[PDB]
Amino acid sequence: MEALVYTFLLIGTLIVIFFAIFFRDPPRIVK
Amino acid sequence: MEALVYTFLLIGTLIVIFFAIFFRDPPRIVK
Amino acid sequence: ESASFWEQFCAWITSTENRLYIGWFGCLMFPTLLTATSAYIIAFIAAPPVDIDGIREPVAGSLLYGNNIISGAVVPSSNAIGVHFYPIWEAASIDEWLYNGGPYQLVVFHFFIGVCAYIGREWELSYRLGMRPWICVAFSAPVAAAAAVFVIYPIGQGSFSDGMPLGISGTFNFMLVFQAEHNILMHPFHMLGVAGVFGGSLFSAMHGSLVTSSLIRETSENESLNYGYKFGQEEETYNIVAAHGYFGRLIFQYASFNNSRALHFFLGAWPVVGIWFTAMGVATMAFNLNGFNFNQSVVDSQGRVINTWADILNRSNLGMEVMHERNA
Amino acid sequence: IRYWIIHSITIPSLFVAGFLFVSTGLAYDAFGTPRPNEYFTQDRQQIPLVNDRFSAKQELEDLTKG
Amino acid sequence: PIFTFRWLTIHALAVPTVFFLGAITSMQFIQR
Amino acid sequence: MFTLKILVYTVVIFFISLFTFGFLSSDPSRNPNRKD
Amino acid sequence: DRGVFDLIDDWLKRDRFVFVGWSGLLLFPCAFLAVGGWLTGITFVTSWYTHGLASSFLEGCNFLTAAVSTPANSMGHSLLLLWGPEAQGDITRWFQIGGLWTFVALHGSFGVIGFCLRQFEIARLVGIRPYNAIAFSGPIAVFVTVFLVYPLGQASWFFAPSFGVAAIFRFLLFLQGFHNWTLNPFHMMGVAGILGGALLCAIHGATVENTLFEDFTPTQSEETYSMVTANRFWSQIFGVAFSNKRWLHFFMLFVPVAGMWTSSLGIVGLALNLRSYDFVSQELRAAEDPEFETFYTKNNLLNEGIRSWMAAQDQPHENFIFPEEVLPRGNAL
Amino acid sequence: MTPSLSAFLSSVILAVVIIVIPIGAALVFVSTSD
Amino acid sequence: MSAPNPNKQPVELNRTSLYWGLLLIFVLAVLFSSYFFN
Amino acid sequence: MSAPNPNKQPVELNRTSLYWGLLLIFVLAVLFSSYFFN
Amino acid sequence: EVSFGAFLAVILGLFIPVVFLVTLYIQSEAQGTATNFRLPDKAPGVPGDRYDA
Amino acid sequence: EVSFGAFLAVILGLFIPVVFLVTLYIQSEAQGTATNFRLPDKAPGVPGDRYDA
Amino acid sequence: DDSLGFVLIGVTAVIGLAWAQWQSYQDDGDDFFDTYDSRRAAAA
Amino acid sequence: ALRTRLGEILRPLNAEYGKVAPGWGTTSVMGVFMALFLVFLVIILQIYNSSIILENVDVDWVTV
Ligand SMILES: C=Cc1c(C)c2cc3nc(c4c5[nH]c(cc6nc(cc1[nH]2)C(C)=C6CC)c(C)c5C(=O)[C@@H]4C(=O)OC)[C@@H](CCC(=O)OC/C=C(\C)CCC[C@H](C)CCC[C@H](C)CCCC(C)C)[C@@H]3C
Ligand SMILES: CC(C)=CCC/C(C)=C/CC/C(C)=C/CC/C(C)=C/CC/C(C)=C/CC/C(C)=C/CC/C(C)=C/CC/C(C)=C/CC/C(C)=C/CC1=CC(=O)C(C)=C(C)C1=O
Ligand SMILES: CCCCCCCCCCCCCCCC(=O)OC[C@H](COP(=O)(O)OC[C@@H](O)CO)OC(=O)CCCCCCCCCCCCCCC
Ligand SMILES: CC1=C(/C=C/C(C)=C/C=C/C(C)=C/C=C/C=C(C)/C=C/C=C(C)/C=C/C2=C(C)CCCC2(C)C)C(C)(C)CCC1
Ligand SMILES: [Fe+2]
Repeated sequence: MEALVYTFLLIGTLIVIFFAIFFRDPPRIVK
Repeated sequence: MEALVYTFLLIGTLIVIFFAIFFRDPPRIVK
Repeated sequence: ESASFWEQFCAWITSTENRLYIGWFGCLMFPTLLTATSAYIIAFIAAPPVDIDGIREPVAGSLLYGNNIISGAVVPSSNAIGVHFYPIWEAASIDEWLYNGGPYQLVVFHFFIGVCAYIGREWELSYRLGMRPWICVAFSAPVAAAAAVFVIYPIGQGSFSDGMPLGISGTFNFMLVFQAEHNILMHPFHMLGVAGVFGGSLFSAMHGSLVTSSLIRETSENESLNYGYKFGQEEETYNIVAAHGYFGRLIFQYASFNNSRALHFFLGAWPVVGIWFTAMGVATMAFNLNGFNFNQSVVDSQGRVINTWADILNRSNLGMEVMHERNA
Repeated sequence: IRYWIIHSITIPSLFVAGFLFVSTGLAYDAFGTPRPNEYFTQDRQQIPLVNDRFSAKQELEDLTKG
Repeated sequence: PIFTFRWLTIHALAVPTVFFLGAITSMQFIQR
Repeated sequence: MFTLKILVYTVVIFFISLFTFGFLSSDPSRNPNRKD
Repeated sequence: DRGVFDLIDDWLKRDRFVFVGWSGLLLFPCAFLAVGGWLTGITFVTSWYTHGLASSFLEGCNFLTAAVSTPANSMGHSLLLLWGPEAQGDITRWFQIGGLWTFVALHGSFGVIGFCLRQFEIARLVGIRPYNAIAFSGPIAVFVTVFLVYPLGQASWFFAPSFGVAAIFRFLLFLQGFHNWTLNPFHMMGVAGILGGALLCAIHGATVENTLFEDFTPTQSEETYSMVTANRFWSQIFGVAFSNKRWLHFFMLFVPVAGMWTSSLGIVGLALNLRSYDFVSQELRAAEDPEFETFYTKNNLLNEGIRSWMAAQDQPHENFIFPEEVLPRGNAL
Repeated sequence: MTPSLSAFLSSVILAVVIIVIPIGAALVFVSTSD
Repeated sequence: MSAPNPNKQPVELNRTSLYWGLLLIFVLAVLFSSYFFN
Repeated sequence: MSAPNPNKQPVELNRTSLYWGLLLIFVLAVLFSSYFFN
Repeated sequence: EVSFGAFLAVILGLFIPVVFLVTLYIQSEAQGTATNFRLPDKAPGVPGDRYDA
Repeated sequence: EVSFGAFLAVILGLFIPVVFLVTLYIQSEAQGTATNFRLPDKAPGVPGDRYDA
Repeated sequence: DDSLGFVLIGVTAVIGLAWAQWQSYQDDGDDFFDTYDSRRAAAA
Repeated sequence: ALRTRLGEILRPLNAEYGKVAPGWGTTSVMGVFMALFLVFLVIILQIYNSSIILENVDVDWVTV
């Protein structure tokens, strides 16, 4: 049960990292 | 701790009822 | 007249329009780092215990075999292997490969190739963007430290079992055993490394507080001040003369790094040189060039030894050493 | 130049004063630091440690005597 | 002699430093 | 297994040759300050 | 200006070779005494009667091994005043019982209070926000917890760190062996902040130097490096990049300072021996199953080796006569 | 009046007499002079 | 194509619907907690 | 007095701050889960 | 015999839909559509005026 | 022995702040304030213009 | 395959012919006097 | 603003906003009380610390 929680936490962290990289706020240069 | 969960659920239901009565959407008559 | 396939491939590889720059160094970096990442995740979640000591007493390192995230590790290769090349095809079975610590060798070699290619990729993107190419030199210091901790210390000690385990508690175990065997705390290069890391944190907090202190008012009340800076603006976002005057009055009349160029060079240079020196200290201690030995340095008139703090440190080192040398 | 000629005499005077403070053994008596011949005595072969708080002054005197 | 701050402050550091430096030099000639 | 060794060898040589022939494909020209 | 307070205020804030201010009345004597007291201790004062150690230049120590050692364990948490009931005005007995340690620690405590007040005072004089004072609260929290709060929870001042290089090295291995301080999650957050602060110092200094504009004049209204180029570089190298200069510099403040504050909370727990020593489920598993072994269980064996082999000499006030059979060994395990 | 109490009273008197008062008098003198 | 999607629509939940949902979830938890626990 | 309060202010959280918060909470859970479970 | 899985069923079976309803209402308040005492949509994506207005 | 209260500490210690951050971001998107690439407020309660119009 | 050198030879040949096809329409026969060659014949 | 029965009662207690004593006021008396408080706090700290040992005061657990 504990190993399932550890795996879920690590995979969720990697999912958050993936979303922070590829679905980030697009940088716009001020005009 | 089962009775604690039962009490928490019942008190939360009563809190929801209180908020639904006194913090409801105020009815406005259309003009 | 049609473009060759190699021309399109070279145009796509070195394209600056990709979300992540690939480059020719990335052609080595991405498959090696993705190989080591998946292998590390699989070996961390589920892997049978590795007989690291070589005497049929295995060490569990995976989550499925009863340890948590803190105690979980990819255990180093077996002492029977030493510095022998141990790929997955040179083992009789997958069970024997996992029993001898093969995942450690696979992950470590792919990771080392990946970080060297990461250095090259940083240079490559700096070249395609038309900027100065010395960020890779700054990244060469943690890469040197990782090389000394994963490859070079096993080379000097003659076994990949002496490399740092790929885990948290394994890292602490490596630190304790290294202190017991080499007295890294009394090594001048580790002192330079601690000075570099402590000073880098000091200078980072100092520079950040100095810039944050003198931000020019551009937002309304209780609004976040970060909206006062516009991405791509030309004007300075903070009052440099006010921060310089504060730093000058803080220690002595003229001490502010008035030129921001040398200030930022100092910021980039201090922890990089410190980490370089601590990496070279760890690498030189692999060949038994240990730290300072100030043992029994104070004696009385009759020859009796008066202990110092180095003697208490030596007693701690001796305790760790006798608990590590399992039937030497 | 007037302050240089007085620094030419006071700096050697202060350096000599520090030199003689150690070479005459006055530093050992002032700070309680034992000389190399008095770390241990004939009647005390063990490390002299203070075991009581409020009798520390007396305990040090009845142990460092001689 | 007496400046407002400077003379007292720099002599508060220079006077013990030279005295200590003479004391450190004398320690190098102690045989133990 | 020999087949796994063959596949790993050809994958490694493929990526290394990609790196090598890519850096031979007039790499210093691929910079924004290129003189036309 | 108007009254006698105003002339003193004007004189203290006058632009001279070193700023004094009102905080200088507390900072300058306390900091000079703490540093001067430390230099006195490492040169002349011994630790023979408190620790059974030689720790001064007079006894043959070098800069790495000299220290101002902590008071004797019999002193307890006494303030060890020179006029106190322990020394009774005798400065020689005061040096021998470790009163110089409490001198350096207490005057150093009011020294760092005066320096943080100095940061507040100059920020108000110049007219900037007091973020350097908030950033210095990190080192204040580390100094207060390690040198004051940790011995105050322990038996005496004896178990505090001694003001020395090798003495600090003992304190690192002492807290590892006795508290398993590396396994504490608060120290881990501290390592992340301190190593992250060194990373942020290195990566920001290299980025500014390498995204520089082809032209630092002190009165430069324009920025000297390209933030757009720097953002583009790290977005393609690392995946994410800074785009706000103000957020980038608050982050350079936040990461090392939060590391100091997180590790200080764990030291407070270590003062009361509320340590993260063991994982109970892993300790119970290794007890029933001797074949079970992880890197955490191997570390607890090294902690036992640290404790039993140093305790005889690290804590000489207690006798601690340990025969060779009870001394833990990997050989006879 | 125990010796520790007398020592504390002497310490308070001493601190006021040779630390607080001389520094305050010097500050007043240099503030009116300058 | 990464054009602005014209089918994007805002989502609405008034306070009455929020109260109805909260009451439904709390009452369902009250009803099913005894059965889950046993 | 059941009047429109002038001190009411909108609250913002941009996507970068959301990602920082999610990373902080997930990493804190990863770090402290082993200690809570044992 | 406190059933560990049953506690999560009660807690998460209550927390997750309550969270979803609360999140939906709060963003509805930000858009000005969290009341039923308002006119139908003037245009696509444009809520009508409230009855009090 | 699975520590029952430890499971709730990990779950609720992760779920509740994640919920709070997600709810704050979603209502921020409804108000058009969920981007840092916009100008500061032109008026109290009126968010500034985005950098790309 | 059998002696493991055919895997080496075969793969660098395949990528080598792709590189040679790109190299064929490069007008690099003339020698330049510069720090680096800025001439790259991009067909499309 | 709403006027209530309790609000009218408490109205003179909140009716002196910004009222100050001119100049330094009673700051000299306040500094004396601060100095006496500092000495008092040091006394009870040193009694607890056993740096001041009184005549019939023993800092240890007492009976009854
Ligand atoms: C071991 C590491 C370490 C040291 C030595 C150190 C030292 C210093 N940092 C300062 C500042 C800072 N440090 C900061 C952040 C950080 N500092 C860090 C780590 C360190 N910082 C870290 C990790 C951070 C990140 C959060 C900031 C934000 C500042 C400043 O603003 C300030 C500055 O201006 O720097 C430019 C200066 C304080 C000057 C002062 O108080 O004078 C007055 C002198 C006093 C108070 C005497 C202190 C007496 C001490 C407490 C006890 C005695 C110690 C002995 C004299 C020496 C003992 C040595 C042995 C232990 C080996 C000083 C140069
Ligand atoms: C199966 C699996 C996955 C197994 C893995 C098992 C395992 C080992 C799990 C790991 C667990 C884990 C993550 C442990 C860590 C836990 C831990 C200690 C957490 C710390 C938590 C915490 C609250 C600490 C407090 C201290 C603190 C705030 C630290 C934060 C550190 C931190 C994030 C620092 C930043 C690091 C970093 C890489 C920054 C680079 C930023 C960057 C891109 C700048 C580049 C840049 C520079 C410029 O100059 C300019 C101009 C621009 C424009 C620009 O861009
Ligand atoms: C990982 C998996 C995640 C799963 C999460 C699950 C989320 C599911 C939650 C949705 C269900 C709840 C939403 C209800 C929210 C809701 O009900 O809103 C009331 C809603 C109002 O309709 P309108 O079209 O007026 O609403 C306009 C909008 O404001 C609605 O969004 O009407 C309905 O949705 C029709 C169904 C009536 C249903 C009436 C149910 C009441 C039953 C009585 C309650 C019990 C009391 C018993 C006493 C004996
Ligand atoms: C404690 C006490 C006190 C106080 C005192 C004091 C205050 C002192 C001072 C002291 C001092 C103040 C001292 C000083 C010293 C110094 C020194 C000792 C120095 C040295 C130096 C050197 C050694 C150098 C080196 C170097 C470097 C670092 C770098 C470069 C190179 C060179 C080599 C140059 C009193 C009286 C109150 C009483 C009580 C007790
Ligand atoms: Fe900067």
